[PDB]
Amino acid sequence: LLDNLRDTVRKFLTGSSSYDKAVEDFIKELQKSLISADVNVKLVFSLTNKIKERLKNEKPPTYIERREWFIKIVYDELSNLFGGDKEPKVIPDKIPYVIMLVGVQGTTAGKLAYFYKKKGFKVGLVGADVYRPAALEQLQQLGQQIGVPVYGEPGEKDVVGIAKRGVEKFLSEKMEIIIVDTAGRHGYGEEAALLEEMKNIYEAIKPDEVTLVIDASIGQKAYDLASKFNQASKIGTIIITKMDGTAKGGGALSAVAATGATIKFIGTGEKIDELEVFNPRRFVARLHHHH
Repeated sequence: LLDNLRDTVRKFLTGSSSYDKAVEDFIKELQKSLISADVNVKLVFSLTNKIKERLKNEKPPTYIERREWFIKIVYDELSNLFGGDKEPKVIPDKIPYVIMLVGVQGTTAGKLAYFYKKKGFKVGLVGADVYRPAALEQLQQLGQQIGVPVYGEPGEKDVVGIAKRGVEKFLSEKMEIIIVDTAGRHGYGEEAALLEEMKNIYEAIKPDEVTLVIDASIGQKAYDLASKFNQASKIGTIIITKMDGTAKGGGALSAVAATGATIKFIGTGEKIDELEVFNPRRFVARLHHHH
């Protein structure tokens, strides 16, 4: 989406036709690209109308070209569409810190532990995603690869029992950050039951933070789950993964941003270090035409 917007911006800036037509052409392409990115049409409509409004009430400051000013407003609103200028708190000031990852069926846990280990923390991983049999093995592999301890119980399906014993074990070893990987028995469209199912695990572990992992490929359909999730607790955060393996990342981000939830990290690639702290302003700044 942003890479495509980059070319649209370029065509706009290289003053080809009349200003008015240039703007019209640009807005149509923006609308089309956003639609293609699975952004809710209502959000697309509101975004372009807000851009057009600001453009009529805010003349360019002196010395600033009209076309440069237009784009500046476009970048500002794109950032807003994704949540606005906001830098999340990624370094906990409470040790030990227990993070419970949750989400629908279908690396993030390993990436998160890697992120914190690189920051100098003593991390412990708990593999409590029993539904997926390969999950535990995979986790143990990531853990071995990054030098982070992984607790797990082969064949065990009592997710709550695993999480409790795992957290208890790491708390005893005086780990600083403990990440519990869990999944869920439901998918998108069954949010009510999904969240319900989360409660039991949460009560047994009493995590300091609950992080809902969302695959960017779900696009705008992530709205319902994110909305109910964020209202469900005061300690909830979200991670959007596989942003590069889909064209619907814009829809997922905008859908989640529409709930006001805190998107702390975004998963870019499949590599262990491909997890970045997310800030809509910085996310949108990557494609600025002046660098």
